[PDB]
Parts: sequence; structure tokens; C-alpha cells
Amino acid sequence: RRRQLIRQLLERDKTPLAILFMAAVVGTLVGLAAVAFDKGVAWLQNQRMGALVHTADNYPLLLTVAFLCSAVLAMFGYFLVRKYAPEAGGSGIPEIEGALEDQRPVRWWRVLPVKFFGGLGTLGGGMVLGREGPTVQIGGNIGRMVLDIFRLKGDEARHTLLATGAAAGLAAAFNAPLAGILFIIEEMRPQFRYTLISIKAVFIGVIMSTIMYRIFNHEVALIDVGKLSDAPLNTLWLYLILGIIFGIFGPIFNKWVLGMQDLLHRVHGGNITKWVLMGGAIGGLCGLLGFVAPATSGGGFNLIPIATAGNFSMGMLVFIFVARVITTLLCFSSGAPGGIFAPMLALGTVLGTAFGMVAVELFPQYHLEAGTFAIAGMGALLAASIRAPLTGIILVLEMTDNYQLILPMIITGLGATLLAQFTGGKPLYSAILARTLAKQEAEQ
Amino acid sequence: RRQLIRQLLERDKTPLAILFMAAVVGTLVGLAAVAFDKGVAWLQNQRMGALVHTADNYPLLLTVAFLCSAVLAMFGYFLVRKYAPEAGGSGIPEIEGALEDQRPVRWWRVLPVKFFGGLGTLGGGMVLGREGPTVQIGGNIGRMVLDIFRLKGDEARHTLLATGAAAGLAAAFNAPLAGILFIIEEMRPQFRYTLISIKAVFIGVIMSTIMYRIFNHEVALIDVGKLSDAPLNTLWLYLILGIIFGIFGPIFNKWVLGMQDLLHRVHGGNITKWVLMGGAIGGLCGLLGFVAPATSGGGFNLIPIATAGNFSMGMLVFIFVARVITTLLCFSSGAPGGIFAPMLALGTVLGTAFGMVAVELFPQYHLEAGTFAIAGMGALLAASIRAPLTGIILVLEMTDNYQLILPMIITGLGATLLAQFTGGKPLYSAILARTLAKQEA
Repeated sequence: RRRQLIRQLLERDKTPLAILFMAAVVGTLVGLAAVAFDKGVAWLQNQRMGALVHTADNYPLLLTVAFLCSAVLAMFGYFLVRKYAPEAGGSGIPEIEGALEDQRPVRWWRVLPVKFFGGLGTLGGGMVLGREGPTVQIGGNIGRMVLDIFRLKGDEARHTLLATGAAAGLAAAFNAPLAGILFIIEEMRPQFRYTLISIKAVFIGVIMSTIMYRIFNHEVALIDVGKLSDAPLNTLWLYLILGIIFGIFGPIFNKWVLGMQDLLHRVHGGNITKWVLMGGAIGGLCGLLGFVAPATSGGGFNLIPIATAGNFSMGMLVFIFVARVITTLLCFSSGAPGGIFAPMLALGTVLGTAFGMVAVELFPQYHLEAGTFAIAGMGALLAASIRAPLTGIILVLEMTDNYQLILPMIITGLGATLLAQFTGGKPLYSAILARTLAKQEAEQ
Repeated sequence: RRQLIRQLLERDKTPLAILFMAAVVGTLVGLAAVAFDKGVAWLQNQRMGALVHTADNYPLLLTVAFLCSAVLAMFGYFLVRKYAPEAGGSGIPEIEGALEDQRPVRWWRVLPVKFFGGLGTLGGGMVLGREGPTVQIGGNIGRMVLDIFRLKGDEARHTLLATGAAAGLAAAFNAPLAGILFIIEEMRPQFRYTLISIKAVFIGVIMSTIMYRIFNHEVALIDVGKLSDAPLNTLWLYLILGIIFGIFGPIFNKWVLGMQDLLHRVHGGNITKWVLMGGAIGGLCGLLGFVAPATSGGGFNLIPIATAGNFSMGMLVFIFVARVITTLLCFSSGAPGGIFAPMLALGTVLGTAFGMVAVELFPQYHLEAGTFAIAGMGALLAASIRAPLTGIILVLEMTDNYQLILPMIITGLGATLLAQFTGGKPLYSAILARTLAKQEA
């Protein structure tokens, strides 16, 4: 295998030109798709807001069309999934992850309109879910689509185009090119064996998708946090502690999402009508909460800058944290189309700010700013529950642009993962793919 | 499939022993890298005061400039040729091979050789970088604790050897992310599966970086300021620049390989002719390090100057050509020291050059040449070493201009694409191959 290596080394990085070109095609489509999906979610959330103004006097009526508008939208999403594409329920990352292991199918003819229009309903209703879920799975399916259409042959192309799709899908969801590519090579790709995924090609796709997002969303950032203060060396130990706190909570939260999947399955038993009804109740709860306490519902991207700036009270942070754990579990574990990835950014930000608040008062000698502990905690639930810290760190970095916190961010992230491992926790997506793969033999 | 279901449920459970030892490896590599850096600076400093001692007799002054660097160079070439030949050149290909289990990690020899050998060449003012020493040293450090504590298993041998090199690149640039990314994009075995725990590599990189911060806080290797943004209608200029790097990469790649050959003739493999040749080269840099400092040294000093556009077009052309010459002369000679960093200075200069032309051709874009410098900084890395994700993330960690992430990523891929399409190969992988081929012949 020495003489084999010398041959391989000299042939290293020579991706087939066909795959490189198709990577650009896949990337472009996924971008436009993720852009259209985002524009769609916004519109529906906006129509719902105008409807509440139409009835802005009769509070009980106003509380009703709030419920109903989101309820109907949720049901349309739950139905689209249960009836035409059950594999489009939940995040969609475990499914695309399975497709790379060649253990799950990519039924793009069904999932593309199901996820797009199903997620459009759940997110548009104001449920606590994220765009990654839809965009990643859609993007993966888009990639499979061009593979079929152009009939490209080979394991490399199937694995690559499927990978650049999900990568370009995560990138367009956050305007985070680096975080998308990193997600493929740290979490998405097959973890227990070799594969032929061209990073160069995944890159090309991510570029175009990100470029597409920039044609339609320039000048405004998803999260603006401003330039925060630096972090002294003697203050680092506070971040390792915060990571540990995330480290024991990650696995706990991980059980809850899994366990709430079970408990909610009993409510409908698998029945398409009980389920869609249950989803309308859940979706209606968020649309209601989306009026009476907007920080307890929605994507949560709005409270992140507020939390970081320290404009919340300690009681509000505890309220938001507990209330969002509840509505995150209720929305994701119910099987609605929509990721859990992004709402863990809001949960982490709040939990970090909370820590920073106590840290500020306990040590005035450190001249602390609670916003530094929020930025550190933003990608911490990602590291403790999803167990992909490198992605979470680079993601938060791309979204917050506070690089002088790179050490606290990294330290808080590893503390999350280490204690997540040491307390018996498992990666959420890998534990879900396993739960699904095990049932696909349980009923045999 | 049921195998997968078993594997998924057991995913990411790195042995606690490997995790703890990763922290140890990282700490040691950090202090080592810190000590190496403090050493190099000291020697560069003494040489500078020596030139002051004789700051009147210009020909004498030009001599003790030559001599001080010549002697220092020779001490490095000798330390390598006599005790550890595998410590010559970068050291990245060597550690890369060690991960393939196709090269040995002789830490009892390489550690003092690379440390004190690199101390000489770098301290003399030769055009090389600290990555080479620090990465190889770090990998050896990682091997050392593996042996000492007698940790068994392929995972531990592969991991500890990987966190070492990662922690070594990190401490050389104050770039933790770029270090970790280097292992998972270039260093690790590229054609088969391996058991390298990313979480563990991370832990090592932390401590090493932390160590660097205990001794180097408050000052950055490269300060460039906040540059202007890049409009969408301006991106096509970055793809063009990436193409220019794309065709030059492979060419420069042949040159380093070819000059390795041409310089081997001068000494034939003889330890005396070689060390003597090294003293002439090292002496040249110490001379150039006085008469035209931009043509010698690590090059980290001209990057902010270039980016701020304080250079003329002619000076940029001068610096570029003069540094192509002194980079090949220093690295292809076999001296201990990486080629990684001196390509940052080469790419920055080439980019600024491009940006200058862009500024005058299109005043409607309201350009700033410094944006094309930042884009070009990790472009030679992408064209010649062919590790663009690392290069992009490295420059990002060193320049802190994230609003240029699209131009940087585009210029990077334009480099790798055209590097591939013009028959270029990854330098380090082409060097490890050159070495593995002489071994079985």
C-alpha cells in the first residue's frame, strides 16, 4: 500500500469536471429555493399580522383569528407530510444523513413540494422551527434531482451532489457559507467509513447558493449583535464552566425531544386525522403565543440581539428559556416539517446571557459583559445536543462577527461536548436516524 | 445496516485517555512553539544590534550582516543533515506521511534538530515560516507522549499525532480554527478511513492557543484594519484573480520541486557542500534583510503595508519577483522551515497588484486594492498546496475582515479549479510522493 499511496497522492484532488459543473447547478437551484422558501414564510407571517389588525379591537376575537390562522396553516403542513411524504416530517437532516449512508431514499418528486409547502405552513404559522430543516432536505433532494435528470453515474456524484445540496441548503438558511461546508464534513457525511465527497465541489455549490441569497437579501443581517468587548485570559474559566452547564443539559434536552416524540405519538397513534388535528392545536398555540408573548414562539432570531445587549431581566430570561423549551419540544417532536437546529441558537443565547448576568455581578473585577456569554452560549446547545461544535462555533462566528470571542466560544463548545459525552448523551440527528433505521427493521 | 444503527448510537465517544492526553500534547506544543518564536525573534534581534555596532563601515556592515546569518544558517543545515534528515524542508509532508503510517516519527532526534535547526534558519532571516517547525515538532511532541505513557491503539497513534500538528499550526498563527481545519482537510489520510477524534484535536488546539495567548497577547501578527465591503457587481473581479492564481500555482509548484533538484546537484548529497551552500543562501537573506528587507524574512511585515496600498506598482512587482526567488532558494535548499507562510506574503502582494489595476480600470466600483490583497492572501495556498478551506479560514482568523468572505471564497476556488485544470498537484502530497518514491527505489 506504499506504491498505491504514491499513485493516489499524485492523483489527489482531481474531481470529475461533470460533477464540478453540476455542483454549480445544484447550488444555484437550492439557493433560489431557500430564498423562495424564506420569502414565502415571511409573507404568511405578515398576512397573519395584518389579520390581527383587522380585528384589533375585539381581544377575544383577535385571540381567535390568531389561533385559527396558524392552526389552519399548521394542518396544511402536517397533512402534506402524512399524506404524500412522511420522510419530510421533522428536521430532514437525519433523512439526508441517511441518504448519504445509502440507507434512506431520496424521493425528490414528492419531498420537494411536500417539504417546501409543508414547511411553508408550519414556519409561516409561527411555529418554533427552523429553515435549515426544510432547506437542507430540500437542497439534498434538489441535488438528487439533477443527478437523475442528467443521469450522472458513480458513487462520487451521488454522494457529492447530495452533499453539496444540503451544504448549500444550510448556507442559504443562515447566509453562512463556511458553516454549511463545515456541516457536511463534520456531521452530514458518513461517519464510520470512507467516502468520495469532493470538498472542492461542495464549495462551488455553497458559493452559488450563498450568492443567490445575496441577490435577494443584501444589506440586512439575520442577527446584528454589534462589536462586543474582548475576553481577558483570566476570565476564560467562566466559559468552561458555562460549557459544562450546557454539557449536562444537552443530553437531558436530547432525551426530552426523543421522549416527546413518543408521548405525542400516542395522541394520534399514527392516524393521519388525529395528527393533523393535533398539529393545528400546536400551531395554533404558537400563533396565539406569537401575539401574547412573542418571545415564546417563532424562530427566535429576534430575541437574540435583545438578549445579548442585556435588555432582558433575569426573570424574563428564565421565562423565555423555560417557555421555549416547551414550545420547541411541542413543535419539533410533533413531527412537523421544520428543523430544531436554529431554535437551539435562541435557547443557547438566552441560557448564556443568563449566566453572564450572574457572572457580571459576582465579579465586577472582570469588567464583564453578559453579551459575551450569550455569544459563547449561542452555539453551545448545538454542541451539546447535536454534538457538532466546530459547525456551531463557525456558524455563530459567521452570524455574529465577534471573532475576539473565538476562544470563549471554542472553550464553551468543547465543554458542552465533553460533558455531553461524559454524561451519556448522544448526537440528536444520529440518534434519530438510528431510531428510524431501527423501526425499519422493527416492523419486520 | 444494523451495523450502522449500532455505530450511530455509539458515535462520538472518544476514549477519556485520549482526551486527557490531547490536552497534554497541546500544552507542550504550545510552549514549544512559543519558545521557538521567542528564540527566532531573539536571534533576529541580536543580528540587528550587531549591524548597529558597525553602522558606519557600510562594506563591513554588509559583511557582519551576511556572516551572522550565514553562520546561523549553517548551524541549521548541519543539525539536520547530521542527526535528522527528515527534519529538512517544511515537515508537513513528513507528519502527513506519519499519519499514513508510511514514515517514522523519530522524536528523540527531530525535536531538538527541528527546534534548534529552525531556530537558526529563521533567526538568520531566511524566507521560511514557523508552521514547518511547529507542525513537525508538534506531531513529534504528540508521538512522544504516546510512547512515554505507552498508549495503545491506532486511534491514539493517529489522534495524538494529529492534535500535535494541529496545535502546532494554531500556535504559529494564533489561528485555532485554521489549525483544526488543516488536519481534516489536508493532514489526515486522504484516501481511506481513519480514527481521528475531532473533539480531541480541538482540545489540543485550545491549550496550545491558550499557551500562545499567555505569552503573546495584545499584539496581532497581522493588523489590516477594517476594509470596505464588496458589492455583488464586483465579485467577477475576484473570480478573475482566482484564475490568475490558478495558473500560477502549478507553475510555482514545479519551481519548488525543480529547484529541489537543481540545488541537490550543487552538493550531491554531501553534508559539507550542503551546509556551505546553506550558509551562502542564509547569508544572502541576512544581506537582503538589510538592503531590501521586503525581499527577505517571513514577510509578515509587508502584508499590512501592501494591503493599505502604501506600495507602488513597481515595488510590488519587485517584491513579488524577488520573493519568488528567495522563497525557492530558501525552501528548496532543504533548510528547516515551511513554505506555507511565505506564500501568504506572495499572495498578498499579487492580490494588491491586481487590486491596483482594478481600481483604475473601474472607478465606478469604488474599489480598494486592499480587498484584493485579502482575497489573494490565501490564494497561493489554495493554488499550490490545494487546501483552500484552510487558507480561507486562516486569512479570516488573521485579518478579521469577514465582509470579504465571498471574495475570499471565490478567489480561493478559482485558484483550486484552475490549478487542477492546468495539471497542478498539491505540493505537500507531491513532496510526500517524491519521498516515498525514492524510498522504494
